[PDB]
Amino acid sequence: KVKLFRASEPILSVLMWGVNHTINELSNVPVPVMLMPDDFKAYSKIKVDNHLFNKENLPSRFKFKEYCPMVFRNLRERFGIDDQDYQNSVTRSAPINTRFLTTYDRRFVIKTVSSEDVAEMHNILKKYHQFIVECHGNTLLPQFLGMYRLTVDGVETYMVVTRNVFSHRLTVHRKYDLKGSTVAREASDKEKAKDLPTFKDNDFLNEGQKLHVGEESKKNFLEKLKRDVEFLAQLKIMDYSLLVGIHDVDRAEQEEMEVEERAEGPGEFDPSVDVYAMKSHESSPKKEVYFMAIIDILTTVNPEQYSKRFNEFMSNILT
Amino acid sequence: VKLFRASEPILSVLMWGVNHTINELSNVPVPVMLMPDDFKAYSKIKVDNHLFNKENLPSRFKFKEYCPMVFRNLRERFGIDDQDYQNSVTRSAPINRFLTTYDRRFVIKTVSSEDVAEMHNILKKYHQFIVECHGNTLLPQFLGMYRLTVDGVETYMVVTRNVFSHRLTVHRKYDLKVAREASDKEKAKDLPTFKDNDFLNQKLHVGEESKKNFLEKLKRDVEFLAQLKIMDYSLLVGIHDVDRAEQRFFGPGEFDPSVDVYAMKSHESSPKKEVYFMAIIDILTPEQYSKRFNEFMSNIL
Ligand SMILES: Nc1ncnc2c1ncn2[C@@H]1O[C@H](COP(=O)(O)OP(=O)(O)NP(=O)(O)O)[C@@H](O)[C@H]1O
Repeated sequence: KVKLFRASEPILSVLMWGVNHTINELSNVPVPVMLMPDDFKAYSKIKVDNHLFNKENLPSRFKFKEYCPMVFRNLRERFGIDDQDYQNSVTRSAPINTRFLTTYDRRFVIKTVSSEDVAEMHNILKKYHQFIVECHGNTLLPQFLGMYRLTVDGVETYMVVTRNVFSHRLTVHRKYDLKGSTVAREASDKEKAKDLPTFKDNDFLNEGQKLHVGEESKKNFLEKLKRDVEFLAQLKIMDYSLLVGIHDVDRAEQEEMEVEERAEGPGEFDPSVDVYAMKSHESSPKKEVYFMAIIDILTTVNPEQYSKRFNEFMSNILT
Repeated sequence: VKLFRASEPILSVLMWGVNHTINELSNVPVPVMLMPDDFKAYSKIKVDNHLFNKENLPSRFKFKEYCPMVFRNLRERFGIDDQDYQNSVTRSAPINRFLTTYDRRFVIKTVSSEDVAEMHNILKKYHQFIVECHGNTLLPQFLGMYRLTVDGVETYMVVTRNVFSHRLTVHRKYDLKVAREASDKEKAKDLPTFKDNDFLNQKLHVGEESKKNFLEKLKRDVEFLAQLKIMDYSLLVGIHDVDRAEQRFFGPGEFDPSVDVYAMKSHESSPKKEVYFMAIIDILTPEQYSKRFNEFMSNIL
């Protein structure tokens, strides 16, 4: 049952160590009836200075800092995530990939951020938590599960953990980053020649792509979108995108059969897990699954105007 | 949930620290052998919490464990499971600097910085002695050694196995090592610590059988100690009186010899039915004291 924290780079193993440590300590801390103001200004810090001990995978010397752990544990709770599960998917095997990682099981995403981002998080955290609670966790917004600072070789590195917009099991065959903004966003020649290019607004437009999801899902989604984007506007926030992943069910059935031949449900998902996933309309051309969420909310137009244009472009995304 | 509630914050840090280091060790593989770096090694962690988890721990403190691999191995060679050790330190606060765990299994002794230096000077030879005697000794069993920093002051502690039983009440105590005895001011205490001249003037008979094993062990121990130029140590004797204890259920004079490692049953030819505990203590602060000590303690049984 041991945990070597073996990882490709020393700061990944420090990440694993720190998530493991803080989740254990938290397991020793009772679960409060309510959050109090200073939970939003709180942190935990540890400094480790080992010597000739346990240095197969961890560095002898490192620091780990968790921000407002009572508040992020609460957020995890409101997002339907068990702390044991979170810990396990960070620490049971190395995350794989400023920098962008995924837990080995693709449940969670770990993004390196800047000092300034950490500041943005602190000043919006109370209002964001209040938002999450009055919308019961039903939001296209990023679900923030934890925020850390690692110190390795005297270098500080800030990280935010977030739920994967995409499914942990269904393959993403196409993806767009949409802002709806006035001036042209097409994907690059370098990006378009990549394996899974992140396409942009005008790519989506000039592909003629529509997204048929049918009425009840369309309404749920658009209502989430209105509430979220007005929340962001009132926080005076701009330049966020909607991330759109497309999964082709037929294509994945063929991919799976090809790997299973080389060994010599289908297009169905757990909405409790793949929380941004929607199946295509019962009368849709190709059986598809989409994943749509807002991203990059940390860091001509004003934020109210950003809200308006974003909501219009995303509502016309889908029939 | 393991709230580290304790009389002093230093005991809260000790509980937190043992918990933390044993859990971390459960993630460190048991090596095929100890290596020389293990005898020069330590772990250190500094905690700085701001408005978080302040309910029983200090927000700021430090914890250092000397030579964790060596002491985990000694724990194994003394037949002590790490989870059990952890449980005896962490599950409830130790109690009365000299403490025992709440279950009285282990003693926690506050210790000088020079003692820590003497421990690092004797530890490697002491480990190989524990090896060569397959862990049956009367020497103190060192289970772990820690430096705690709370409120800016350092505090060094050694954890050792209790000489007395963790269940059976001990009635008479003797600290036997120039004549010394107990003092009228110490005499007005609950369980007196009596010395060797008080004893000589607590009549111990264990039979012809156990005496042989016991004194083979003692001679081996104090020969090694003399070879270490260690002197001025004690043999600690405790006497539990069954009939007095009388005046589902454990039995009177009932003990687990795997737990109460030093216990020793009465002989028949003994005026009262007792159980006695014996072990060498206080070896951290010459040959003449090897010979005189051996002679005395054997003519005590
Ligand atoms: N070189 C350093 N060594 C030690 N601590 C440091 C160092 N640099 C920064 N810190 C601390 O680490 C914090 C984290 O960085 P920062 O991104 O500014 O957080 P913050 O937004 O100012 N926190 P908050 O006031 O709750 O919003 C800094 O504010 C300092 O408290």
